[PDB]
Amino acid sequence: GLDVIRIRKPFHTDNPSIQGQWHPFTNKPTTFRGLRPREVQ
Amino acid sequence: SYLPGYVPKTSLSSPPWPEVVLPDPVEETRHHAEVVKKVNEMIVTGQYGRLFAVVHFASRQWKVTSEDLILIGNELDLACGERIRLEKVLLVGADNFTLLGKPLLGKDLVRVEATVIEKTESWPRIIMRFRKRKNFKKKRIVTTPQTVLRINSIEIAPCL
Amino acid sequence: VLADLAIYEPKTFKSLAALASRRRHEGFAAALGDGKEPEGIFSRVVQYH
Amino acid sequence: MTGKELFEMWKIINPMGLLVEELKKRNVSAPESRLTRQSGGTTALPLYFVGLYCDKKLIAEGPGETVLVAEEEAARVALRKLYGFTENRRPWNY
Amino acid sequence: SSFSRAPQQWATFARIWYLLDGKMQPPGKLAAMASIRLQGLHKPVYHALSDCGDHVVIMNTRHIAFSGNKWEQKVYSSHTGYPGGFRQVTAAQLHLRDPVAIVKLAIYGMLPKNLHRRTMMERLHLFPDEYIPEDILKNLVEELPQPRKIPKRLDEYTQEEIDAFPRLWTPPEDYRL
Amino acid sequence: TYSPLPDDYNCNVELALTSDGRTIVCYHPSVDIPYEHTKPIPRDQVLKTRLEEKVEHLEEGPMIEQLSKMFFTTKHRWYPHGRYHRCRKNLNPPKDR
Amino acid sequence: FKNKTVLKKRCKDCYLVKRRGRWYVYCKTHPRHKQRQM
RNA sequence: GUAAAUUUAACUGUUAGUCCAAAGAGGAACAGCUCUUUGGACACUAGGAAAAAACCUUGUAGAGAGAGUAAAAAAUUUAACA
Ligand SMILES: [Mg+2]
Ligand SMILES: [Zn+2]
Repeated sequence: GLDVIRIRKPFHTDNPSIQGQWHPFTNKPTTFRGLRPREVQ
Repeated sequence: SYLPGYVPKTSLSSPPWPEVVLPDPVEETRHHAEVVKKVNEMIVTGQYGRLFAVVHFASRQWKVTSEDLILIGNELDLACGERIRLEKVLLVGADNFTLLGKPLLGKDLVRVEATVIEKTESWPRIIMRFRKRKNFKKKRIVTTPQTVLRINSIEIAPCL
Repeated sequence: VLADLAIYEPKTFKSLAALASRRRHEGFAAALGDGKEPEGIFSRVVQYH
Repeated sequence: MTGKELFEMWKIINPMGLLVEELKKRNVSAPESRLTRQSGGTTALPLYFVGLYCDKKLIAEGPGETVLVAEEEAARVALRKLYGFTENRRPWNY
Repeated sequence: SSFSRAPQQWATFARIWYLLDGKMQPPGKLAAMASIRLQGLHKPVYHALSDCGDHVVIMNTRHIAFSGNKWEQKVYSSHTGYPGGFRQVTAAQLHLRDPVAIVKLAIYGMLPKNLHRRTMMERLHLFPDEYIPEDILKNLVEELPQPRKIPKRLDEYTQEEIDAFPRLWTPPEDYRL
Repeated sequence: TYSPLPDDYNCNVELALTSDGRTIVCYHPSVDIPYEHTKPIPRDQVLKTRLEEKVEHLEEGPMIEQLSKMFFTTKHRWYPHGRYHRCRKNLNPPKDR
Repeated sequence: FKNKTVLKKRCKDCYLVKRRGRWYVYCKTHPRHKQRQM
């Protein structure tokens, strides 16, 4: 019964990621005590 | 005593990229057997959930999972609500492990199950050709047939 | 699907990148050796007939 | 039920309270919130990943625009992992 | 990841405050990697309509280095549109006037020529010396590696590599030098 | 002692090949953020503590330059739009997942 | 000085020096022999 | 190797032409000049040489959120002489 109109994105999943969607802090190493760059401590 | 072939350490007497030594083949094949056996016993016990697959189908590669929808741009000579098996599985993977075919995985190893749920047509596409000052003007309307498949299940078997 | 894996499956993409880099190191080792050494674990080609 | 999230279907108020009750009744030390990752912080669009740790071992992590909402999201992620409603769980068998 | 939808979206599309150093780096290499980071081309979720840029904080821009004779060869040309507004200053003169203008102009050149370029240049932050304002310092994440290698002048070679390097020629005993 | 990539940011990746050589088995368990790598969490006598509700009304120029300084944009994002674009905008957009 | 493309020594006292990126014929005893490469 | 050719019947329209490569002629061994000849392309599509008629790549038609390619990015820094 759905409209015969333009279908964007010719696939539809409700669980697109299983390992976790990429955020910037993926593939970034951690630092001792979480120090920022050029933190004087 | 300098070897006949020694170079002093200059800026470009040696390659910029670091030297890389590869592990010996015998130890590496034992390590491969250990890793494969580990992944196989994960498959046996069932320490996985929500598998995904990269499946070759209708000249395209679809990254499908379970309970999914895909839109094939041609008719598939199948009745609606019909359960079929997708076979050309380029990749299957879960959290913590993936399996890679070369280039196709084993049909004993992985099954994809799909269901024809809709046989439809596309929205009308316009083909218009126009060349100017030459009275050149042509219009056509096409409607490509389409098939909506629901990916039901992705099942793996312990065969590594 | 490579871009799809890059966005949504970062670990699978990291594994693919590691496999590609390991194949690069096998190619460099074979070109450097230039003889008849073993071809490498992942430089083997599955033949079809 | 297919495409929805656990706290989208079952509304809760204090995920941290529910989490500390669950850890107490399964004999786990009380979780500690720590700032695993942080970007911005002084700007109007900060990013905080807060991790919930137990006996120096990570049990959950959560993002947020502020520290408190990041901690709440980490508590919800802990509840999800402890209850088995994770996003990458095994799908229903039909 | 089992995040909720809004925190997951925020975590994916949030901005990062990258740090970059001048100090004998070439401004073109600085500008290339700064331009990639400002456009957001380093993200796999990149799209030109997604506003996925990041902040880049470049310091020590007063101590940049030109390869070759570019300090005297390279000319920056501008025109105040009054008849006679044609000004042409060398790179040395422009660096002596404004310590950040060269790096700013290089990044402005390498950014795409559309309407997003000014927004990207507002997210760019340049400082001529080691001093950074405190709020930007508390914002910073990931000092990126420098493109050059700082070729290490003669007097900071330690004695170990100095006498590890062999001697190439024997001189005559009667040469004055 | 060899790793194709550094093993400390996303997952501990191990590549393997099956005995027939026909498929490649990848094992990648996630890495967890260490506790030591984390950071601890950040922290009228006679009248009311009267709620400090001042809302100064800035005219358009100062308001837009303050917003631009806050969000690191230009002024053109904050300047308004006409009725033509306002009524062309779709107020019921399609929504997938 | 005289602007020349080919520089020629006209004395035994002339000398070719490369100054400010250009060749020059300088003669101390015969100053009419000063030539500037262009 | 290929599948077209001639004849028979019936007519229209084109018969104010551009550059490139080659052999020439006129002119200045000028012209985005003029004149012939051989051959391309253009007056039909697309990609490239920045924009682009004529240079290079490529032609037979549609849908695709697949893939292998063709042509395709200029390199150079020079004067001591007993
Ligand atoms: Mg002509
Ligand atoms: Zn002289």
